[PDB]
Amino acid sequence: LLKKHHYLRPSLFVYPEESLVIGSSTLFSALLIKCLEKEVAALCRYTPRRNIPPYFVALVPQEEELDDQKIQVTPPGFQLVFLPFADDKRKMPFTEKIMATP
Amino acid sequence: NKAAVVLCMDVGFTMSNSIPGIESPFEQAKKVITMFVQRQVFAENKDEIALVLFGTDGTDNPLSGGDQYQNITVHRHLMLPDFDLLEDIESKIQPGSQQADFLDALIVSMDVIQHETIGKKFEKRHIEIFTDLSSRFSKSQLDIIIHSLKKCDISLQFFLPFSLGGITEQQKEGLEIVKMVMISLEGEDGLDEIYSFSESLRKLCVFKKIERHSIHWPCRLTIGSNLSIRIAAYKSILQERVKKTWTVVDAKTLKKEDIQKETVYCLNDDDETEVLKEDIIQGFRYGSDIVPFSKVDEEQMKYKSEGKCFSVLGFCKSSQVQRRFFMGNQVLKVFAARDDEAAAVALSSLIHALDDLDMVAIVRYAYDKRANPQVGVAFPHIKHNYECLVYVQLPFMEDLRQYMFSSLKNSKKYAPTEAQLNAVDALIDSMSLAKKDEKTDTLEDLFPTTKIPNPRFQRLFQCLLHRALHPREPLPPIQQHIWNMLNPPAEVTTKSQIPLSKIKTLFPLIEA
Amino acid sequence: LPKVEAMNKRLGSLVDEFKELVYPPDYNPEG
Amino acid sequence: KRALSRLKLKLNKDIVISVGIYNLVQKALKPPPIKLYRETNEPVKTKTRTF
Amino acid sequence: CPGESLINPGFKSKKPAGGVDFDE
DNA sequence: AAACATTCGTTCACGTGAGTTCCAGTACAAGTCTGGTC
DNA sequence: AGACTTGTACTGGAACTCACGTGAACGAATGTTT
Repeated sequence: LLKKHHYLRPSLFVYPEESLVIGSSTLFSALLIKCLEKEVAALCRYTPRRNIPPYFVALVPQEEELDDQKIQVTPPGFQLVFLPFADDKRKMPFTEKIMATP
Repeated sequence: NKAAVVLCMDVGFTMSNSIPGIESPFEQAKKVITMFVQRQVFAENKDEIALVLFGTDGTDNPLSGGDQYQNITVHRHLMLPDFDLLEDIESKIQPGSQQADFLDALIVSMDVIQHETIGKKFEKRHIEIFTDLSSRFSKSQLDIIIHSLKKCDISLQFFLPFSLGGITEQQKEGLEIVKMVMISLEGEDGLDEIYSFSESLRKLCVFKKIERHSIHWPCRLTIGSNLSIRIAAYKSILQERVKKTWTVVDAKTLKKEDIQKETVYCLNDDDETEVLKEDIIQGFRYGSDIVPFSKVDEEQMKYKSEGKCFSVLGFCKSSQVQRRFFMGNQVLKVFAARDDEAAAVALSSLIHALDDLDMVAIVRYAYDKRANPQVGVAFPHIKHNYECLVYVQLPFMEDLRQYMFSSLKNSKKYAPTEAQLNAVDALIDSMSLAKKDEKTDTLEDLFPTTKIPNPRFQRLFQCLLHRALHPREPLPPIQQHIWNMLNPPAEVTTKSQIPLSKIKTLFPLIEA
Repeated sequence: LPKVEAMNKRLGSLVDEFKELVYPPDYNPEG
Repeated sequence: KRALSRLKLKLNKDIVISVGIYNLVQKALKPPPIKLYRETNEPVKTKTRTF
Repeated sequence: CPGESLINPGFKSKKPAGGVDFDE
């Protein structure tokens, strides 16, 4: 249900800190594993700083990928993708469909 | 561009006599008209609105004649909406003690909208009716009314205190008359064009969205130096900001022209010498030193390119262009040139070939001469109605960050147990936001976030309205419906109550 | 910047055939 | 490597886990220009006021 | 670690940009 | 009736203020060191 | 007693990021002139 053409802002990376709340790493890993298994993304409401309107975002799990030399190219975590609002979309002019011969 | 709306209302005594719980039609009609005026005023679409009432004690209309055309008053004429209309609606409008024929109101409104529409290019003319249809009336002129409505191409809309469309015979006769009128004006589709007051309240509780118009961008998609297809690009998705900014005004006089902002430059010496704006230059930092670089020299040395370029650098498999690398703040939809069959055929051929081969086009995009060139990806988007290319910017070498993060699967101290994984699976299953349609055709979205209006504009408009009407009171709290629309259905929370408790029990979370 | 020379060399005559198939002998682009 | 922010993901009102937000793709901009005095080629301080 | 740049330790060495190179 | 100039909503670029994270510098407590004398 | 070393926390500043505001250019529509 996540449209590739529904792009609004560059995506961010979410990674457990394990410095303010202990035990968060285990829950994060479990969530990542289950989301990867079930092919789902966590919809959330995001507020970066104080006095900022919330934004609806989606967390897509990321699976660690290593090259032939065992060098990381895709860190494990969550990919934060922003979802556009109703006003963020613009109407398009109507155009008749012209087909092309094979 | 502009539309004329003549709001008809019934101000008779019939509505006042109603059960208090039913929220008698007077207050519902006032609320709906107030919300409509709020949406119109806070969304400047240059639409003219007038107000006509039938069933009032007084009589003021262009036509008087005999006993007919009486008890009808045109309170407002076609003009731009303003807060004075809201103020009049709040208190200036009060119930009467007479009865009137809504047919007379319709003829009065047609006369007004025909007489006052001269000299203005209005492409739409909607007449709304607000009545209980509980007033005795006679039908003797519907033929001419329908003829005039058809000739003038005037749309008609009705609102009644009931949903169907437990009533008296007069209400039934009124319902028959209105249904016949709608069937004659439009037909079967017009039957549903009668909206109850509550249903209208449901849809008019949210301010209209900010609707900006994207200007077409003409260019040529070039594959090499011999192939060129005329194309037009539009901005599909972008972040929307307020059209009107805050203007700083003097606190006492409340005037813009009483304040002037300016900047000055002074040296870093002890004496704090004054340096004029003509005695400074632009420079950059090169390590531990500073190298002057004037603006004219920078323009001379600036990178110069030919603007308005849409060139296909190459074609690459879709799997090699990841979504996480998308950059920029825009998405472009590229269609064929308007009124061009050859360009449309060429674009359709390219799109179909790309879709069949599962490929995308790495291209170079430049808005104009003074715009930095960009490297982006264009991919097909084929729909039953229309097909078009979708262009999104791609990163450069300098825009990539190479950060190394510790692995989680291989970590010994961060390995969840079977019970934790089972509990997380249960939590995910319970909090599903998509439902299968009886396992028959496809999925259905419980919480679509694309259709939710931005709450920022709603809050801004609400607070501006509250200050305008109540200059002395403080701002109000956030409306409950905004929070309701910003939260998922209660069913998800009800289902997830227990799995969350299990998650809390199993996971020993502690704050340090 | 696209490599116009390389693209032209690789596309020996494909562009001409595509133009004949699609564009009639009256259509003028960029005009 | 630097964290843009350190937030608290809240599954509920009593389950909260600390997470950090990073940017793996950021636009590259030219270093900000600086105003220089022509005569001595030394930095000049800028101030703004309203009246 | 293999591939580490010799100018800035702790950062992956970036392969030089090759632009577009058509395949056989 | 046709061509040219002006205007307006739109777009891009650049500049300035406020919030967050990481690091240099400072005042003072305490540990440690030391000299002289009976 | 006096003076130097280690540590300790705390303060402020540098740098990065975002949001908001200003300036300039421009394509299309409309009005005026020939």
